[PDB]
Amino acid sequence: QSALTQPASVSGSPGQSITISCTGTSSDVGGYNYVSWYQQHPGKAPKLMIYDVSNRPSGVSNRFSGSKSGNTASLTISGLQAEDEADYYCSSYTSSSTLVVFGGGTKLTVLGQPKAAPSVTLFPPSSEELQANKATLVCLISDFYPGAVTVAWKADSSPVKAGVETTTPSKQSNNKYAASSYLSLTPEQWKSHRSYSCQVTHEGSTVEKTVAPT
Amino acid sequence: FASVYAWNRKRISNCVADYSVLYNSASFSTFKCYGVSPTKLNDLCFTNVYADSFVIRGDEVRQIAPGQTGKIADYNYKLPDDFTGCVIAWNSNNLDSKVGGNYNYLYRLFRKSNLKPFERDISTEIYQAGSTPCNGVEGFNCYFPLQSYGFQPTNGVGYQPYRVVVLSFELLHAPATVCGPKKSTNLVKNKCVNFNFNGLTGTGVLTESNKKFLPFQQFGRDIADTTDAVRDPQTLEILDITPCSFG
Amino acid sequence: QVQLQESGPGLVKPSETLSLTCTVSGDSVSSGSYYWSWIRQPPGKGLEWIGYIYYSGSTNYNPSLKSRVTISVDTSKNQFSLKLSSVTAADTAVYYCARERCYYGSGRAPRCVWFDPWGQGTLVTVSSASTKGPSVFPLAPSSKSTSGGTAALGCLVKDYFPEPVTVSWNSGALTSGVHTFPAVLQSSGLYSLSSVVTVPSSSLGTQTYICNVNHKPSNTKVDKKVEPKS
Repeated sequence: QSALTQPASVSGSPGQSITISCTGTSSDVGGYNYVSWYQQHPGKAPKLMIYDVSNRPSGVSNRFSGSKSGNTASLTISGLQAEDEADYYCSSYTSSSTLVVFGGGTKLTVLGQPKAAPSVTLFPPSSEELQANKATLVCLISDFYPGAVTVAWKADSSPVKAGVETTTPSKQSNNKYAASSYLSLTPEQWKSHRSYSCQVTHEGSTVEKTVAPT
Repeated sequence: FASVYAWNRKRISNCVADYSVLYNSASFSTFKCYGVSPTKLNDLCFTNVYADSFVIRGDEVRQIAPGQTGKIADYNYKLPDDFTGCVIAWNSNNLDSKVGGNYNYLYRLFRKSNLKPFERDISTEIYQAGSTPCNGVEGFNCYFPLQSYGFQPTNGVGYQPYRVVVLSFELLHAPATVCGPKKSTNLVKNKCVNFNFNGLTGTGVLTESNKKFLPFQQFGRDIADTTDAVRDPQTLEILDITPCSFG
Repeated sequence: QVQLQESGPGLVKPSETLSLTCTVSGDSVSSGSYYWSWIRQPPGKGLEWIGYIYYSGSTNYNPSLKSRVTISVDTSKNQFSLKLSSVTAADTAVYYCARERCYYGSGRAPRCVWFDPWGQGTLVTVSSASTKGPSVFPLAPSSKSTSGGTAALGCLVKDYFPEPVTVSWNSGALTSGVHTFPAVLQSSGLYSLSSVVTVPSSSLGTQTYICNVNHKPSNTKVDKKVEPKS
């Protein structure tokens, strides 16, 4: 059995109120007085803020509160902030065998922000790598809050589509995104073409940077 | 048996106690005597014997002894530091452990202060570890004070249940009480013999009498006060006591 | 307060028996009052529970993972550890250790809830791609990276399998502008990443900027200095 965290994803506007439900099976999960909630930042251990069914431990924000109704458990917030984008899980003490059950996770998003500009930075293969009989171009993208970036790579005049790897966008602390791409080259091809470039397109807009061998 | 946190307390009283059937029964895994070595029990008399009974783990039988520490001796059952009795213990895996776990045998694991010897505490108040008051509800630093051995038949020794009985001989200031049993033999006659009639120790020839005591008198005396007749306790017949020959 | 830390990693192969070990600090193990547990989480998926040990030696396990996992206690170094045998490819997960509160039952096992302080979580993977050490290059600060008051320099650490790898700047000194980007998984099967930091353009070579590369599944530790291009 598994107390389906009601909905998977969740949208929210910064400031007002979000309520997350958590339904499950019968009184072995709902009709008890033992439920808890956990907040896990992306890349960190989770952290409780609600226990028993509605108790705040020693030092948390007062926006966090929950309640119980029948076979569903509720968790609500009373004013949103930009630092509250995380996942959220439910706990519960059954009687079956799995002792304790866990939620499936809800994604809280803070819809509302100004289109940022993808800061781009490009690096050519360093000297030791040239001596190492290889070459790699490094294209870094950062701070571009709406995450639909894409990238294209350029030799002196033409596009290239071989030897490039592209990270999926990853969320930073400031809740905008970052990405990276790598270009594989033999140093003889590095000096073959007089210059390369990395271009990034984002909401129609485009910014490109360029580097030439020495 | 009885739990470990509410042990029982039977007050054995005036009787004939035979600690030999105990001492040699070979069924006991632990038989330690402290005030008095075991073989001399069937030769002494006290005022009261108390017997306490309970059930613990296998490797907590070493805390039932004078001057120990641990979850059991601290606050479940404390033995004074000049104990006198004996401690007996035997394994009972087949009786007390049941598949799925026997959760009826509890013990106390939190208390404000260690017990006084032979003190008992069956309360069930929510213990308060931290400074925050508890108000009768559980939570962090507010713990229920009783836990339960979940005994199961496939437990390694030292986790199987042992039953324990602690005999404590005490001697207040009464006139007497329970003691061991005294053997005996057959009574012979017409031979200079060394006799003991429930306390009367003497020597001489014993002979069938023809006097008649009153039915509460044990032995008869002469003028100049020497025992010259007795009554046999078992058959209740009067026998004269003549000295054996000297000259 | 209390803290928890896990140890005993390594690119475990298939059909082995791995062993993690959680150590505690700030609270004794054999004190009663808390039940030490283990929770795994496969990546991009929800949590699931594994087991717990009490200070006596009483154990419990998940019935889906039953007959496969044993967890045990050391009271000498205040630590507890699991061992999961016959490992398949599905156990590539992040493994936390935490303690539980575990309220008192009523003649029928003890119920537990909420938990408390979660370990640190050490990603443990299971494959047959062996392991490899990282190759490091310094990406020099350049005028093509320079703009006005600041210029960026960094370190490229590439071609390693054993996912958890770390690069610090100046033994952990610089926290301004230091950003390590998510590692990328190439077609070769090995990871690669690059960590970059911006620093005033007046300070191109002036101060120390040495990236400290540490690879924990292996034992690689190398410091590389980044200087402007020749």
